[PDB]
Amino acid sequence: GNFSSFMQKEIFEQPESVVNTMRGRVNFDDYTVNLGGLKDHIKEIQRCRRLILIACGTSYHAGVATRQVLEELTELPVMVELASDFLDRNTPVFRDDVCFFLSQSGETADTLMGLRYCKERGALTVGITNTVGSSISRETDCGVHINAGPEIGVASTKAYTSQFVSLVMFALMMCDDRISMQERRKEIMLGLKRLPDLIKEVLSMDDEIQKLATELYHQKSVLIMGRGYHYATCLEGALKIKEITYMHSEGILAGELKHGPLALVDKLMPVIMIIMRDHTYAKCQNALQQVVARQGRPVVICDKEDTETIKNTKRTIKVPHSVDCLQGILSVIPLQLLAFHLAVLRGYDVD
Amino acid sequence: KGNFSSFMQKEIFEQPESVVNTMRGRVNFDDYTVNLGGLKDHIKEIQRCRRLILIACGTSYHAGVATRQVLEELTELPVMVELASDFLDRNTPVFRDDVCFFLSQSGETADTLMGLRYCKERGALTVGITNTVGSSISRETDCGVHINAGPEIGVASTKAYTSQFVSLVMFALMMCDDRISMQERRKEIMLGLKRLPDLIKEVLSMDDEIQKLATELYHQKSVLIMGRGYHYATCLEGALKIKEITYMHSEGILAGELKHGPLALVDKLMPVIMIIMRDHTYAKCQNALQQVVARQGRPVVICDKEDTETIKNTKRTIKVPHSVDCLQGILSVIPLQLLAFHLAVLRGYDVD
Ligand SMILES: O=C(CO)[C@@H](O)[C@H](O)[C@H](O)COP(=O)(O)O
Ligand SMILES: O=C(CO)[C@@H](O)[C@H](O)[C@H](O)COP(=O)(O)O
Repeated sequence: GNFSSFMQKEIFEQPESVVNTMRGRVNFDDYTVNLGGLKDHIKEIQRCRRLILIACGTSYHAGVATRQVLEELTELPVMVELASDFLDRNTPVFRDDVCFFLSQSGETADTLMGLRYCKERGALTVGITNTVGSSISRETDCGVHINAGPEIGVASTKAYTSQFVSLVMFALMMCDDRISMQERRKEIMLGLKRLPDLIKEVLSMDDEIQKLATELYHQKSVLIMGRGYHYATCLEGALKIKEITYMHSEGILAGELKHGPLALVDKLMPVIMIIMRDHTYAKCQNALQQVVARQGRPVVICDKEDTETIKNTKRTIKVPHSVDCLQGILSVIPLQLLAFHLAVLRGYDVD
Repeated sequence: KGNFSSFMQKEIFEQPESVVNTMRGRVNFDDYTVNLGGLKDHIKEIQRCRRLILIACGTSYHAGVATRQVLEELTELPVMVELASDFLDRNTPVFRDDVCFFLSQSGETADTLMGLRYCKERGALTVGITNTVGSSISRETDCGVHINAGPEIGVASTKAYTSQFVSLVMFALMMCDDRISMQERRKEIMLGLKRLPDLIKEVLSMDDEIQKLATELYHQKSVLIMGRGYHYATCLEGALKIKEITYMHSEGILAGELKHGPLALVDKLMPVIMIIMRDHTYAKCQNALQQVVARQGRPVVICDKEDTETIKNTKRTIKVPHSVDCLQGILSVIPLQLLAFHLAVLRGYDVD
């Protein structure tokens, strides 16, 4: 290791781990995706009727991050479940379900108990893990190794974005026979090529993320607001800032703001809004104005080329542009960096 | 409001009557049957559907979370509960054999209404659970249930939430009325529904105890409300109540997700309310209480009044009467409704 913290290293490693996940799998010449661990099951999975993503903590947030593109490209119901809640409810599961179990370690008890429950119902089980030979990796019918390398830190960082990328790769396989989605998977794979270079462009803003931490050093709460593709971003951002900085960070769905949580907004409540260039732009802007009109001052994580938000907002963490279903990868990096720097400022052991 | 200053307070205290009104002409406690006459032109088709989708905003979404489990149990169907804004953002796949419920006090909430029109275009059977006769959601659905809570004049939903809760329970009871193996389960639930109004009066009797808890808490900036299973909705709804009218930074936390990051926020200084009721998640909840006290947290525990071990081993507890596990969520949310109110009065705001 070269850096101070394991977490810190693992964060800056992301332009390399992403490439490792796509290694011997993606091909940018002939637009083919191929996930070896699923090559014996991919046709049976393609005939299934629902996808269930079961996980705890940040591995659950990755499901949330890729729910939408999975629905769009499989045209199947996609259900994302927190493993503890899944087991408490005795969730209905059937033989034509494909159940995914996302777990970095492959040993989290609830996610594994969920695997056994699903297997007993006769569902097709799929592992998205980072630990070869782990319990979740062995006991599932098939699976994918995200290949992000070892993770020794307490907060997941590279594991999250590589869980992300692999689920997007799975989505690209599922829709490979459909004529109408040929262009759509082209633009997604172009973005997967540009991804590591653009992740490095985000790592360039460590300066601005370091000094944003010092302003929020004394603060006790921070509301992270996000829509659609970035609901996961805000949930995951809020979870890091909880876990390692011990500040009350809560992710809030932007569309739910007017239904109650808006009350929390005043001049003294710091807000981080994720307003990016996708189909929900106008609605994210309505959420901004609702916050401003309540006298809040939001640090907006926005697009680099979004002129009417860079000038119109005091603090902006400008992020490079990618295709809508990949932006979640880029826009979460500033928040995992902010979680690290606040932890340092308060004099805590990130590891 | 006869004696009350607040509409919200009046409406919370109205809940022993509004629950009766919700069940009037639907639950028969003389022969223990359930019928929702607003559905009878579609009930055959609904009974043959292959998935329920609940679509709503805010506390109406919470009413969905609060009833997801008994709906899965009694229907044996997948039940997916969706926040309406995010439902539209994703173009969620919907099919002709889906039954889509639209939970809305007002019956006009824009996202919930657009979710309705989206589901119709795809051929799903649509059902309105509203508190407003002749509203858009009531008119545009194929069938409906009016929850009969009465006008809600407060800004925060109280009686409507719990009426929506009972409504969805009634629907669940109806869906399993032909299963021999479930007759005792549903007789249990209906006995619970019949006792429920008096058990709310007993909860409302702790208005004093809840007042004095608010005096100890109202200076605080944050409070974590933790709970599991049936009471996950209780903690999300209580967290939204405390946000909406007190402006305190409350947040609902799934008890089973504590050990995955949120537990690091717990110490001597962070207020915590845990929900520990006598149901199948008891041991899992106690585990959650052990790791909160192990990190120096001194939580207020909402619990069963005859749970002698939680009452003795914790200083401040709110002692709630026991009912059926799938109804308990009605009793355990009320103290949080009242706390939100007394917490807000102490600070001094115009609750309505
Ligand atoms: O990493 C974090 C938070 O930074 C945890 O929330 C884990 O994501 C969770 O404990 C599941 O762990 P795995 O099941 O993925 O090993
Ligand atoms: O009352 C509250 C919170 O106490 C609101 O969150 C409403 O539940 C929401 O705005 C949806 O309203 P309806 O669609 O239920 O009318």
